[PDB]
Amino acid sequence: AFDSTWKVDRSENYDKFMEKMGVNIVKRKLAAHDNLKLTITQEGNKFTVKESSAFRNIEVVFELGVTFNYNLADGTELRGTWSLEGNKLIGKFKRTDNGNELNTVREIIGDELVQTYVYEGVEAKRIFKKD
Ligand SMILES: O=C(c1ccccc1)c1ccc2n1CC[C@H]2C(=O)O
Repeated sequence: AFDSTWKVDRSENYDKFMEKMGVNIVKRKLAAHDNLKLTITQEGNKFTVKESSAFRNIEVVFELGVTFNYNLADGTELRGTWSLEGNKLIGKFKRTDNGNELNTVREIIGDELVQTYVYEGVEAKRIFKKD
């Protein structure tokens, strides 16, 4: 049951990614965790991501077996991949600065989701909740 409206509750080391990856604050303001909306619209071998925020907006399509894209000179650029194994999804990114590796594993911890991301020395976790 991935396809649905997802609203992040709490986060851990999220700021960590903002520094090591150099993620802007203006965009991170609501994307940090407090006011971040992560939408899931699984479509075939690709999942649509609709992000909702106060004034800012974000979105990124996903495809099992394809690279991630988040190039933003205004904030940061991260390119990786995304794949799902059974009931678990493992996304990834890579910084253009020096091709830094970034890993993310989202598991279904019952009625909630426990996210764990890592990026060269920077590992950030994130507990999820639904609207
Ligand atoms: O959606 C983003 C984003 C990243 C860079 C620029 C613009 C948006 C995001 C925030 C936080 C995170 N992402 C991607 C997965 C997770 C992480 O990095 O670990």
